[PDB]
Amino acid sequence: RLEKLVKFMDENSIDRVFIAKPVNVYYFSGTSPLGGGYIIVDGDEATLYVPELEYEMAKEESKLPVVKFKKFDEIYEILKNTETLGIEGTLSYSMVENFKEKSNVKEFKKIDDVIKDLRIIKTKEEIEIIEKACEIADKAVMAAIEEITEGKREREVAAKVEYLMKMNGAEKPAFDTIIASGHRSALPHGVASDKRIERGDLVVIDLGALYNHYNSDITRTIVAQKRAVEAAKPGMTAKELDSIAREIIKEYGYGYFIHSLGHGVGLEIHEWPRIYDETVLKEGMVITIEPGIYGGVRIEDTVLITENGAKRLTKTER
Amino acid sequence: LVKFMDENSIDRVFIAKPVNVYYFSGTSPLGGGYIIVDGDEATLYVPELEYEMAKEESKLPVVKFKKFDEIYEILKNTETLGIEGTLSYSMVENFKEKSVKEFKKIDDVIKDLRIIKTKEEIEIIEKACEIADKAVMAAIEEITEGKREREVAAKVEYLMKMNGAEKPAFDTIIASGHRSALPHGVASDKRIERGDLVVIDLGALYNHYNSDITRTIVVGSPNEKQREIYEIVLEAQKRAVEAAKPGMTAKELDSIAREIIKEYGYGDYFIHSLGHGVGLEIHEWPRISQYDETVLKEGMVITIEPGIYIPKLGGVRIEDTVLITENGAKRLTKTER
Ligand SMILES: [Zn+2]
Ligand SMILES: [Zn+2]
Ligand SMILES: [Zn+2]
Ligand SMILES: [Zn+2]
Repeated sequence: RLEKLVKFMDENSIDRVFIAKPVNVYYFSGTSPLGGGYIIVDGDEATLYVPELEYEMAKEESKLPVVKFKKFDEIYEILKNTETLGIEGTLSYSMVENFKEKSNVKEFKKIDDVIKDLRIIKTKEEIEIIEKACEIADKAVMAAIEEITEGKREREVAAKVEYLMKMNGAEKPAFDTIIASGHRSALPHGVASDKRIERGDLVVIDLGALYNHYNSDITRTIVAQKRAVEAAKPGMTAKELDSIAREIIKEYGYGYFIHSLGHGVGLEIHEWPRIYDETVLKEGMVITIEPGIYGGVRIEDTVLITENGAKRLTKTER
Repeated sequence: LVKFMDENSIDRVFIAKPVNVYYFSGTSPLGGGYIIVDGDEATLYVPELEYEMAKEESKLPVVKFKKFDEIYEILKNTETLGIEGTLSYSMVENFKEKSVKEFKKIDDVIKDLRIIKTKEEIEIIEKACEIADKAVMAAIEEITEGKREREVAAKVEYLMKMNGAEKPAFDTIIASGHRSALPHGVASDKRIERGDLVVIDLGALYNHYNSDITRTIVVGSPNEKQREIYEIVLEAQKRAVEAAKPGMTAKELDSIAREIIKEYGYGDYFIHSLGHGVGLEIHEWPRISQYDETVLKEGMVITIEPGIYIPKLGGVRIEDTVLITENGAKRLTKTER
């Protein structure tokens, strides 16, 4: 929503805004050019700037007016003498310095707050896409379980599962597929390796699908989470949600629960909010719920916050 | 880097980009590795649960942290902090508030080091290119009428991983028909039709190093214009590869291919640079373009990839990964053009 961006620009005294992060360029333009895409909001509205190699593709996809540049150096001329330039916190130091030296920009203000507030609430159209990515992720996890046998390498299972996801319409995996067996299960971010699975080992299967620009996330462990999903009644804070699962684990005597309970999922695999965080959970928010004890066990579902509750978008047996 | 720091009055350096962390430490921590150079001594900082693995592999002293916010304390009151140009605005502002009175770029020395590949580096790129070669051959054999572009990409990416690659170097391009007119036409749901030009652009990431190859085919027999454009791109590509040598600038190399395509009347349709550097990243220094004048030197690894793109009709691109040797250039990708 560009209307909310302009409204943010108005009450923070920002003249022009520059957006360069591919995910945010998509969110506001409807297209994401691989070789570079850049939005400038000049007061009232926005336009998409692309290199000539991306012009044709951006033209058929963008809801915004598209103009091509031969040199990136052209953008410094259009933003010349901007008093306050609204930028993403992720914008590189190089680019900031270039705006100061070549465009004579006088001050910079972080536009992160409005992008966070916009992207944190997913529309019905966004939820439909995420549900489809979750369906692909469901199929992939089931395929992984059927493929895990004696002597099989973690990476080989990962490859077949990622092949399955793409054959089912996913652009690519949402992240490096985690398949961790034996002592590797004790590691949370244990990306699949050359190590061979033996009988009696705990195999943590963690994967996601990127489908039509939206992500999914699922973890199953083969050889506490239910209560957290059941408790998420909007109006609740993110910390209070984390408290539920962490309390059960602490009550059993494993309070090993080293990472957070979850994270937001959308155009990126890890986004707002985190489940230290005290954001008020609202309907339309798409989050992850993943408790773990580290031997290693992790159970994770992508969950949608609905009116008076939360529902699982990933549907695989726990 | 230490020499750069002393010359530019840089008290401490902070390196955060994973590829640069790997380049200086010899290890790539799965969570978040960070290098802090204090004068003459470089130290690798890793999350507590990545300490063991980092200690086994790193060529630098390793110190663990529980939280990232500990880094702000270790760079307590450094006047001038040397940073990468890729470092985010948020992080620079964090160093201002939590820790720093001045910031200076260290990009020049990183570029100067990484642009020249060691013999060990070229060996890994060679294997990456062999995998990519096998993938493009598989792609060509896989492409038939009615096949979804994405399905072709799925198969060849699977084959790459089975051949030892960590993952594809970038999102595989299988661009057919009207899609071949788009240089970055990542494989889509589009079904390949008879008479389609099909651009196959892929690469492998193998043991931290990248490869890059493009081949173009026609489904069925090529028509007059398809053959016409193809031969011009082929000529441009061949003549550039033969001309690439030390002493020559990137601009001069780009010009070799650009002048040929312009000669045939397709100058307006060669809508990108001739190529780019390849190493720890798929796109690296130098850029082989009219705007880049870096002198090519021995040990540089670049691509040479001219193209002609006519919208709604299609396009042709042919790309090789090429090493700059003592007296010329050596093709690292070997499949027929
Ligand atoms: Zn996960
Ligand atoms: Zn997750
Ligand atoms: Zn290339
Ligand atoms: Zn390529």
